[PDB]
Amino acid sequence: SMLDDAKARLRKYDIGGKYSHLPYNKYSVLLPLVAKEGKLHLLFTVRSEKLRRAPGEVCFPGGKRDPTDMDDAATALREAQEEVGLRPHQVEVVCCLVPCLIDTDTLITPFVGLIDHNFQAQPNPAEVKDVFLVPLAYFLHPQVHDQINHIFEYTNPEDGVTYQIKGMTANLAVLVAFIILEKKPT
Ligand SMILES: O=C(Cc1ccc(F)cc1F)Nc1cccnc1
Ligand SMILES: O=C(Cc1ccc(F)cc1F)Nc1cccnc1
Repeated sequence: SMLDDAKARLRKYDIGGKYSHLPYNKYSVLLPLVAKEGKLHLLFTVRSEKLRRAPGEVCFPGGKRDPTDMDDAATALREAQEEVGLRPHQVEVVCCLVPCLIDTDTLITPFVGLIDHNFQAQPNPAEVKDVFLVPLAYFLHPQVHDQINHIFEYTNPEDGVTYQIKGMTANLAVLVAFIILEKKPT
């Protein structure tokens, strides 16, 4: 099946807890996969304009590890719940992808999660201005704009709204699309 095939592909790239004890400032993100209309999608947030870091930017749910978290996956799930109302029973964490090093002292660990089909996002407006889906296949043929760094522009056909996706968030989206969609019979 589509979902069994996606999880099987993802597991091959799982680094697990290999880098998780290193003494960094630690953040986790959840890359949330949603199956709709017979295709996989990624769920993104638009950060509230109120926030200190990166107001109004597109990013995956996530945040800084805190002492309550049993592990890095728990960080991702806790933050996703706070930001978009995703409950732990509504997500199956499939793997941990390559972590992202930033600022010399920070490690961001991405987890891919399969999201229940009955989840409906409840954006927490103190943190999130918007939540939207992009089909995973978009990231194989994105609409690229150079600002010199590459920015993806995605227009939602349901409403005509255009979102800009860039940086780590864009990079991770492409990685997940490659992992799941490469080398597939039609
Ligand atoms: O903050 C994140 C994830 C993240 C992205 C880059 C980063 F460097 C660290 C991180 F935790 N996600 C979020 C937070 C608040 C509202 N909507 C999304
Ligand atoms: O789908 C959306 C936003 C949206 C809803 C209708 C629409 F017409 C356009 C849109 F961008 N959000 C979401 C939330 C939870 C799970 N899966 C998708």
